[PDB]
Order: sequence, then C-alpha cells, then structure tokens
Amino acid sequence: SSVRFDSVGGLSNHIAALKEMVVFPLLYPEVFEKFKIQPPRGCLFYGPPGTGKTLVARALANECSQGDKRVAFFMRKGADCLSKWVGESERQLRLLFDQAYQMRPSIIFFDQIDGLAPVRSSRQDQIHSSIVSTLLALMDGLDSRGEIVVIGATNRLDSIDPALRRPGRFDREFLFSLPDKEARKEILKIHTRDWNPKPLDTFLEELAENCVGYCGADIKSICAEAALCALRRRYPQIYTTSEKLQLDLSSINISAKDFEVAMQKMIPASQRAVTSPGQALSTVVKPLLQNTVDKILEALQRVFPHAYQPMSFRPRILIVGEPGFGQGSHLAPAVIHALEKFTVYTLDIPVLFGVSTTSPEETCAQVIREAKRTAPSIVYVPHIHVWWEIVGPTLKATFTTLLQNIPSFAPVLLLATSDKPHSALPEEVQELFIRDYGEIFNVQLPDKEERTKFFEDLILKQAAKPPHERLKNLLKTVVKKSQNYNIFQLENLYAVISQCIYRHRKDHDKTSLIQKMEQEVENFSCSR
Amino acid sequence: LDSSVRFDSVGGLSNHIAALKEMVVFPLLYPEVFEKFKIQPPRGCLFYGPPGTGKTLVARALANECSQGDKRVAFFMRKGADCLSKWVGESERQLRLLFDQAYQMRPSIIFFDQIDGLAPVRSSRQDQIHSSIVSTLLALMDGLDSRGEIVVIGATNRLDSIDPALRRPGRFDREFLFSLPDKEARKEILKIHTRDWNPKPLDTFLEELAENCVGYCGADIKSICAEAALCALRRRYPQIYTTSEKLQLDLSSINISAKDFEVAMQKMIPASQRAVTSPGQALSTVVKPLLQNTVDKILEALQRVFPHAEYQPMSFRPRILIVGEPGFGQGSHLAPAVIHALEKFTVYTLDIPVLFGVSTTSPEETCAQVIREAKRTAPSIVYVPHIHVWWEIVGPTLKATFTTLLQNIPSFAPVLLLATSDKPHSALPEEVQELFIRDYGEIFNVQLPDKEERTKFFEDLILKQAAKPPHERLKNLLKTVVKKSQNYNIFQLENLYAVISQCIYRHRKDHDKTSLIQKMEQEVENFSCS
Ligand SMILES: Nc1ncnc2c1ncn2[C@@H]1O[C@H](COP(=O)(O)OP(=O)(O)OP(=O)(O)O)[C@@H](O)[C@H]1O
Ligand SMILES: Nc1ncnc2c1ncn2[C@@H]1O[C@H](COP(=O)(O)OP(=O)(O)OP(=O)(O)O)[C@@H](O)[C@H]1O
Repeated sequence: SSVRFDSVGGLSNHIAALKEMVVFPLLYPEVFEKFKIQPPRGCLFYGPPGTGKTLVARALANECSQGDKRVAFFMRKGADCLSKWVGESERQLRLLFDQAYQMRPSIIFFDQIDGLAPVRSSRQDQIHSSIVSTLLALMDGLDSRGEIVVIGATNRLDSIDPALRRPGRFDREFLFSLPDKEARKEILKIHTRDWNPKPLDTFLEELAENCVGYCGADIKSICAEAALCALRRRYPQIYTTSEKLQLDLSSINISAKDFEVAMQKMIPASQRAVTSPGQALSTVVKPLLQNTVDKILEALQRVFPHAYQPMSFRPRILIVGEPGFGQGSHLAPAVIHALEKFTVYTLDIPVLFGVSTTSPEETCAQVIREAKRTAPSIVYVPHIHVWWEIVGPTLKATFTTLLQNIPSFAPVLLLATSDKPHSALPEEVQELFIRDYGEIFNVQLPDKEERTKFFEDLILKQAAKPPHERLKNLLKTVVKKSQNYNIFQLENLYAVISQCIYRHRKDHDKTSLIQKMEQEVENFSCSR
Repeated sequence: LDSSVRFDSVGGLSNHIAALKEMVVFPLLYPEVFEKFKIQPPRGCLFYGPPGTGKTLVARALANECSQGDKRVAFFMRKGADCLSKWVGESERQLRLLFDQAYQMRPSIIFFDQIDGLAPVRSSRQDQIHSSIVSTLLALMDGLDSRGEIVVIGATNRLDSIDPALRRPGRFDREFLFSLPDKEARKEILKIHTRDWNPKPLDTFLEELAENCVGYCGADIKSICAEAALCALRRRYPQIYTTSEKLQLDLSSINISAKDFEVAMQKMIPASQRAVTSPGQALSTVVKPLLQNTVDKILEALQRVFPHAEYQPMSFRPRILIVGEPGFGQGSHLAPAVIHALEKFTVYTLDIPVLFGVSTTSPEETCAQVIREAKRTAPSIVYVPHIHVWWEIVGPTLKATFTTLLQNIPSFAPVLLLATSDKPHSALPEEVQELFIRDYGEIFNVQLPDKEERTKFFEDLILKQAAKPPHERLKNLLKTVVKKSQNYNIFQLENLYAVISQCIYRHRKDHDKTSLIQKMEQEVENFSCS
C-alpha cells in the first residue's frame, strides 16, 4: 500500500493514457461538458509474463484511494464469480456491477480474464456462453452503466470474445512488452533505491546492458540473489548449524562479483520454455569477429535505417560466406542480439518441424502476422540453401506470397544466411535479394591483427601464471601457421593449446609444458 | 435510462424503423385495416449483425417513442438469462410469470438482449435445464391459448446458434440485419455525434471524414470524437499531466481542429478488423498520384461488366481478370484498392495463406463455405489473387470443387469473381483461359504510368520538402529524375522515392542546403536497378 506510480519504471505513456480515463473526468468535469464527451472507460492490458501489468493496477488503486476525489476499487481474480447452482453464477456478476454503481466513481479490475471470457463456442458448456452474454449485456446494454471503469489483464489476447473488444466495452488495448536498455536501468534504480551503500549510476548502466531478455521480475530477483550470494560468501559457517549466530551486519556489502555469480546462475523467464535465436559472441571469439559484426551493422544501417521519420523500403539482407566462416553460427545471432528492442521471429527447420499438432504453414502464417503487428521486427531464416531444400511447394507458395502482402513501407527486416554464393542459389531466391540495392554481404576471414589478439592472452599471460622470451616466438609461429584456417579450425587449435595449460596447473615451474605447446602446434593438421 | 433518444440519432437505419412501426404503432392507430382482411400483423423480430451497429440503440429509442407518447405500450427488458433460478421448477416458472405480467398490461413489448445466451440449439450433450427452458419458451410464444398483443424482440450477435424452431412465422417471423454503415450512413452518425458542438463542423469536413472511416461501426465513429477532443486538450495544455493538481484552463483555446482528427485515427483500430485484416486497402498517400487513374479505368471496365456499380441493372456472371507484367502492381496495389472502392459489397478471399493457413479445416471446405456465403449475401465479391500460382498450388479435388461451384451460382446473380495474374492471358493453362472471355470485356491490361503521373509523384518531395526550413536547380534535378525513371515498374519507382527520402531525413538539422542537393544528385546518379 505504498506503491504510487513511483515503482512503475519504463511505462509512462500508459500511465498518461490512464490518468485521462480515471483522473481527469473528476478533476476537470467542465471540459467534457463542452463537447459532450464521456471519455473512454475501458482498457485491456496484455503482454508477456512479468512485465508490469499487475504493478500498474496496484499503483492506480493506491493513487485514487488516497486523494480528494475518493474512488472505489473492486478486484476479481480469474473466474471467482462461478457458483454451482444454475442461476447464481451470473447473479454474482449482476450483484457486483450494481454494488459498483452505488459506489461510483469506482473501478472493476478483472485479473486474468482468459478464464472468464473465452470465445463463445458450442463445443463447450453453456455456463461460459451464458456468462459472456450477461457480461457484454451488462457492460454496454440499455441502461448506461455510468462512471464505472472496467479493466482486464491477460496474456492471451486472441482468446477473448471479439464482441468484448469494441468501443463501449473495452475501448483501448495496452501492450506491456519487455524492457529495453533504457527502461531496465530505471527498474534497477527503483529496486536498489533504499540501499545503505548506494550503487553508482555507471554500474547500473553496465548492468542494464548485460541483462538482455530480462523483464521486471527478473531484475528484482537478481537484486536479491546478489545479496544472498554475498551472505553465503561472507559467512560459510551459517549453513552447517541449526541456531542463530552473531551475524555482523557491517561486512555484508555487495560487490560486482556477487552480481556476476547471480547472473551466472539465473535464466530469464522469457527463455525458459524456448531459446532465443540471438546470442552475443563469447568472450573467446569476441576479439575475432566484432569488426565483422560492426561492418554488417553498417550495411544494415544503409538498408534498414531504423537502426520526420526514417523511411525504409523492404528491408532485406543476405549474409553469404564460405562454409566455415561462421555467418549462421557466430555472426547473424550476434547481429540479432545487437538489434534488441526489435522482436525476432525465427523460421528455421527445428521450429517448423520440431513441433507437432501444427502445420509448417500454420506457423509460417502466424510468425508474419505477429511480425507485422509489432513492427519494426525481424524475420530470421538461417541457412536458406538448405531451408529451401527441406520445404514443400505449398510452404514456398505461402511464404513468398506472405511477404508480398506486407505494406511497401513496412519496417520488417528479412535476415537470412547462406553457404553457397548468391550465384549458386536456386532461382526464386536470387530475386529476393537485389545486391544492386546493397542486400548482400560477403564475409571474409579475420586479419592478422585480429588473429594475434585472439591468441595473445592465451600464449602470454595465462601461459605463465602463479601456482618470457620464447613465448613471443611461439605466438609468432602460431599466428604464422594459421593464416588460412577458418573459424572452426581456429577455435579448435585454441582449445588444443589450452589443454596443455590445464594439465600443468599444479606445476610451480614452467619450461616443461612449453615443449607441450611446441609439439601440439607442430602436430596440428587441418584441411582447407 | 436516457429519455432523449427517440429516432433522432439512429442514423443509417431507416428501412428498419419503418418496418418496426407497422408492428407496434399501426395496429393501435388504424385498427380497422387489420380487421378488414383479419390479418393480425407480425409480432416478432430478431436483430442481428456485427458488434456495434444500432441493435440496442433502436430498442432504447423504441422504449422512449412508446412510453412518452399518446398510447401506453409497456416495456419489459431482459438481459441474457436472468430467468434462471436455483430451485428445481423455478427457472421455467419465472418465464411464465413474465408472460403473464405482460398479458395483464397489454399492449406491451418484451426485449431479450443477447438471446443466444438464453435459447441455444437443443443438444443432448448439455444440461437438461437449457433443453427444457427452450421447449417452454417456444410453447408460450405459439402454442394453444393464443398469446395476445405482446411484441417479442430478441437481439443477438450469433444468429445460427439459436434454436431453428424459434425462427418461424409465429414466433420470430422477421429477421433484421444490422450491417456496417456505408459512406452516406456514416455521414449521418457523424452529424449526430457532433450535433451540439461549438463552431459546428462543415458538411464538407464531415464528408472528408466519412470517406476515411472505412470499417467503422457506429461506436467507432462515436469514439473518434472523444479521442479527438482529448488529443486537442493534450496539445493545448501539455503541463496538465505533470502536476496531479487542479489548474485554471481557459475553455476557449481548446477548439477541435483537423490534425487532431488525424492523429486520433492513427491510434485507432476499428472493432471489425481488430482480429482479422480485410483484403482491401486504399492506396497510400505516396502511391496515390501514381495509380489512382489506373484504378479509375479498372472501375470503368467494371461498370461495363458489373453494372451494379453506379428497370434494374441486369448482369450475367460478372468476371474480370487484371493482367500485367510482374512488378506493375496489380495484385499488390490495384486489386485491393478496387476492393476498397467497392465497399457495401461483401468481400471473400480465396488465397493460399487462407486456404493452407488454418488447420482442423479442409482446404476444399473453406472454398465451399465462402461460395455459399457469397451466394447468400449477394451482391458480393470472391477474390482470387494470383491465379497463375493459385492453380499450381491446389489439388485436383479443390479444382473440381471450385470450377463446379461457381457454376451452381444462378446466372443473373450479382456475384463478381475478381482475379489477377502476372503471366499474360495466353500463357495461362486452358482450364483457366476459358473462364475469361476477352471479347466479353473480362480482361484488363495494366500499363506503366506516364510522365504526368511520375512528375506528380516526385514533385512535392523534390520541390516542397527539400527546402523545409528546420530553387532553380531543384527543378533540373526533378526533370532528370522524371526522365531517367521512365522504364521502371512501381517497385523501382517507390524504391527510388525512399532512397531520396533517406537523404532529406539525414539532412534535417542543417539550416543551409547545398550539402543535401549534391548528396541528392550523386544518389540519383548512382541509382541502378535494371
Ligand atoms: N516497470 C517495473 N518496475 C518495477 N518492477 C516491475 C516492473 N515491471 C514488473 N515489475 C516486477 O514484476 C512484478 C509483476 O508485475 P505484474 O504481475 O503486473 O506483471 P504481469 O504482466 O501481471 O505478469 P503476469 O502476466 O505473469 O501476471 C511486480 O511485482 C514487480 O516487482
Ligand atoms: N446508427 C447509429 N447512430 C448513432 N449511434 C450509433 C448507431 N449505431 C450504433 N451506434 C452507437 O453504438 C452504441 C451501441 O451499440 P449497439 O447499440 O449496436 O449494441 P451492440 O454493441 O451492437 O451489441 P453487441 O455488443 O453484440 O455488439 C451506441 O452507444 C451508439 O452510440
């Protein structure tokens, strides 16, 4: 009862839209007399789980409860109005709507309406069709319900009777989506506000950009796993006894390493049932391909200028390379990760076919509807030289005519990759990418500069640790030998050279494992 | 209850009020015409249609037109099913009371709002209470012991989920369709909801509005007015949302203009296309000066073959096939614009993402459903875009269904078949070639726009926007663009347009030009497409 639009970070247009349905007709009643208005009194929250849909209703209740113009608040769970006797289910609804009419102004909040108002079908019990009919007949009927603001919250929007969604019943619909890098930082400032050792802004700014895919609840949860980790690290004897000890509340300060352990043990809620098709370069491969990622992002910026309003025409790009250059394995997911705040919808083999009781066409038809709705979006088809060889002609005819229906100036990017050059691709694909327009990117192998930094830290610093003139020669030899390896062979040779280092952890003296490195780099053969 | 609604705001529905005052008003006013022939006029209706169209508004107007009048017809109003009761025989008994109380105060009206929640179709799998309350509702509407002078009315959104024994001449002998308004009917709802305003809006402005509100239904038209007023209030006082306090605002600088009716229609989705998109869209503001004339020519050809696009106009198997080269924008820009121009005709689509896009339904079952629906509600369109591909994507069972179902249609039924193709007519298969009879006028050939069309396309962008503060060589650039882009199709044209708009965007904040004009010049010079 102490949350008042203060803890709600990242959602500011929704709150502004919400104080003109509830607050303004009470504060400025003479503006709505000039035009005879009666502003909208129906909204519908929807989105993925954890994204601030119940926090906003809580804050609005507390905002209107404490003030001059006291408003009521009636709260309902999913389907708690159901009774077993044949006339009582829809008598409790009539009772609730009439009780709210003598308290007005009031607010009726329906939490999780997915279980109250399904689409009326004959293949179910009458109890649901009767409840929906009375609900819609009571909301907007012959009686002018009055100053009652009805709100509902849901995850599954399209499973609600389409007669409830029209001006007069549920006028406005509100999308609560995952936070971007700038709202994650607001949420982090909120949840780490009354802390003894107030964290710096430059630290929260680095945290907000590492917690990609998080949503509200996940940030609030790491802000607590960090404290539990600090506690466990400071007092290891608190898990081997069954009584209260003298906990010194002064040496329990939270450090960055605790946040690191918290973020290492935790998976966000969004990618728990699925996996995201976008992943940053590992810390090993990062000093090898970030320059290529930057070049691809510049090409995108040329074709997809959403990365006066920017105007883009059929945003499309095709990343081509040789098999092994890592364009569908390291590069395109890193570009997808760099372009977060744009929702991604993959169409690849283990997604069309790796799920049954749904056709490939029914998934290809929905991943484009949802991409048109939430534009600017991305539609990801990797390895099209095989994707186009593992699909039927019905799926080709559906796909190639579903992106011909997208508006001419639709901010929807089609990103794809291939191993065979653009000329070796079949027809009907060479006409989707028009490199006269800059819709083709040709990857090339990393330069010497990058290849040296790929190996330096391994062969120089971690080479001779705790528990120096020949190592330069070894590094030069390694970089000279591998001037034509692709990426797979490069990182293979990286693990082979790191193996010897591991078997000599307990050796206090070097010069015995240097021969190991010499012979391992010598007897390492590839292909190419 | 509001006592001010009395057939004054119910714009658009005049053929229903006229049929509704000869069931209630006339047997009281002229009770000698009905005992000349001894006819006993119809005393049953059934309102139905899409959500938000004037079904309940007409009942709210009838209640007032009869209560506050000479004669005293009584009104009984029931919501979905509020006759149900907890104890055993009490659900049915209540109904009888409602019909007896109505018999003692006759003449009277009973109005069942959302009657599809009271009287479903009787099925042996559901509760016995519903199957036994339908059989007692339809035993006291028309059984022995004549009803009397009660007028029963029922309003619903699902018509075919009502027991078919109720839809009968003697229980519900008149079904009324409340469909989406057309243009002339939207420019009456608009004059009703802005009836008592300040500086009353011009009829020319209300016509400009009624043209752009396609897909709106009564409630959306009433809602855009509120949204426009709110947008104006926000535009005038931006500091009225950052105080949570009462302030002093002069109720005179808050006049509603245009550009607030225009921003309201951005964040507004009609109720009809909120879960499914219609296959008809008008030309965007960019492409319009490039293809409106082609749309008009197509509509003239339609006028020839489909006379119902102005005795009576008589037609015979109205068909047309819009052919053009690939890229000429006939199945992507033109056919939906022709569909959108022909509103007030119902439009069904038969294309791949719709046949092979929904499961648990045969592909040759939807094809049999849409043709039946189109027959039922003629004049109607059946839209098959890209038949040069549609024909090589369906099986022979679906072909034998489709070609023999468009023959079962009566000859003079105004059901139009609209299709497009990229292959010329000669390159199509025979079984399709023989469905269009060019010597009959059933083929239209598209051609590239002319110099005039291209000049008007590029003019306002190269001339009146390149200056745009945050004149003799701009016209030379315009001439060069209109020259070099003379063998392009529409995709390449509207691609060059976006390529030139990306420069102007990049050079927003530069107060001085001549860094934008040479940029423009090199961009147009470097553009290569074919
Ligand atoms: N913008 C935010 N600022 C602070 N905390 C947030 C924010 N968004 C979400 N949270 C945290 O997430 C919790 C859930 O909010 P809410 O439950 O309304 O989301 P939801 O969409 O209802 O989730 P679900 O759909 O699973 O019910 C809150 O208790 C809050 O701690
Ligand atoms: N012809 C009209 N003239 C003026 N207003 C109209 C008209 N038609 C509809 N409306 C608006 O629509 C609102 C009511 O909708 P309606 O009376 O059609 O019930 P309904 O919403 O159709 O029932 P359901 O919920 O099944 O759709 C009214 O408030 C009215 O402002």
